[PDB]
Amino acid sequence: VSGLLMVLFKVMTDNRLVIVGETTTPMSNTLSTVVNNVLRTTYHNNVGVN
Amino acid sequence: VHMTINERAGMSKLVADNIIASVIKSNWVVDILDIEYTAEVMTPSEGYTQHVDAESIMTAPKGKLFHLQFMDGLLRPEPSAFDPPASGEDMRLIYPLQP
Amino acid sequence: YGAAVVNIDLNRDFFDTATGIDLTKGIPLVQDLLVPIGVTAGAEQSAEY
Amino acid sequence: LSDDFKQISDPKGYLTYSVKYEDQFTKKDKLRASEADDRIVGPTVNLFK
Amino acid sequence: RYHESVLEIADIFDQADFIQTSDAVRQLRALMPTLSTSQIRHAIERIAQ
Repeated sequence: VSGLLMVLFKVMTDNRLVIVGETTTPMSNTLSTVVNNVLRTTYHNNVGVN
Repeated sequence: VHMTINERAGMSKLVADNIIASVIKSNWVVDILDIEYTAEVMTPSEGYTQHVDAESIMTAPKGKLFHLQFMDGLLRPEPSAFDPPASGEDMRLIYPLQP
Repeated sequence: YGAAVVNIDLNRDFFDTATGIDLTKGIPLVQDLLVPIGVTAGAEQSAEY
Repeated sequence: LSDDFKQISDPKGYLTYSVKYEDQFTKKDKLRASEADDRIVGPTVNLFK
Repeated sequence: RYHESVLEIADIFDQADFIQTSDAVRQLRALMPTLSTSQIRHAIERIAQ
């Protein structure tokens, strides 16, 4: 219960404000078409998993 | 099988080696449209200065310019009448799709 | 006599290295013109043409 | 007038994937495609290897 | 059942004074990757350099 509370508090006080990070803009010809269909010009260098 | 490969991008090394094996054994014809390339046209005396293994053709990144070389064998003088017969056979894998 | 092949390439002397152009492979090429942003462009990129 | 926000660049989620591999079937060695597509597809490919 | 094709502006207009180019520019643009605006700026700075 204490853990759910600290999660809730840590979310209630998540005063983060995203600024644009390092971001690639790959030349389109280098990307396999399946990736090109997904990508929209730029993307963060720190693409996460998905 | 006239297999057309529009894009090699996700293709596994296993599958690529296997497709090449099918080209050699089942006599597949595998057109590969992904590749962009330049073509120096060699003359028989200058030989083939550069080389391209099938592995590299199946695994080179898209958007890189491949530099293939193609011999014009037209200026190859006839063999001496007394040269020993060739028991073997010269072969070839890479061809252009276009002039 | 004995000329294997005659070609009609672009004049490398005119489109010099001063223009950033290479012509060793038959096509014109120019580096760092059309490039990815945030990463180094790969070598021998087709976009160079 | 206020220090209301902590500015940050590459935000981390509350959730995240976790994955236990079967060591017998996993090649610990990294997978990779072309540099272009490994830049994107990459970490996803390695997580769900 | 159609046939897509480029059609030069000169074939439509009769006034030559306002027609500077041809099909060839469109064909060249068809050769180009789609460019993000920063890539366009990069190209312009390159040519300038």
